[PDB]
Amino acid sequence: AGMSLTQVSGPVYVVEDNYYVQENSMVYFGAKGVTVVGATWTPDTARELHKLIKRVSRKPVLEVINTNYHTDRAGGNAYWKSIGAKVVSTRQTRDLMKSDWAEIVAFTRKGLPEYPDLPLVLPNVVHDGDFTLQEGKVRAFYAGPAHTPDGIFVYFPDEQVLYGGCILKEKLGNLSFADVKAYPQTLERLKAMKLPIKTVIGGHDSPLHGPELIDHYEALIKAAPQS
Ligand SMILES: CC(C)OP(=O)(OC(C)C)c1ccccc1CS
Ligand SMILES: [Zn+2]
Repeated sequence: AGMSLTQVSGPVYVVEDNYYVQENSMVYFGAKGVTVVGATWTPDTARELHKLIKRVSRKPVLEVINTNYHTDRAGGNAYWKSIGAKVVSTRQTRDLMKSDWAEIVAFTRKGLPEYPDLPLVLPNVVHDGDFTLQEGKVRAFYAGPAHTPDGIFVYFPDEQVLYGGCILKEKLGNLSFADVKAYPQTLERLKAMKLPIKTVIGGHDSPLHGPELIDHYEALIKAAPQS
């Protein structure tokens, strides 16, 4: 299918969004409603994700997290706002989105001319620090710059699942916005937290991995240009 929504553990599901360049996002089915982690590429892909959600749960979509300011993590925002879901980010992500959205949409369309010229849609719930959702069962945090300056991690402690959005993946991927020397330092700050991790969900390529995806990407970026 163009998009799939599949249980990884308990209430934690992975979205494989095969539109444009494959991106993987998360959904958490909680007691009061649904939390989406990663808005998906466009308002249309967001609507496609919502369709899949409605086949699983009648509970409201409460909030959607933009794990960075880029089009693959925030492009769906217009749709999520339109259904009354909160759009959530750090302040840093929101500030970078305000200043740089036009630039990232242009960059996206250079690679994907078919991609729409999306107007800016900013988060309406902005956090100054780390934050949690779903009674502490979805835990968002900043550990430094990597693929972008602002990208955050989201950890699901009950299921021992870590999502890093665009940070963790199988191939080097986009380095155009990356802090190549800081990237492994961020990955080491992450590992030093000693979070119990059974599963890492990569944000591109095939999603399902163990904790070693962190080490895999770390080794790749330490050999990359500008390392
Ligand atoms: C700004 C966007 C999100 O990144 P991107 O230019 O998207 C291309 C146009 C598909 C891109 C390029 C190469 C590898 C991965 C990605 C996604 S992080
Ligand atoms: Zn990405």
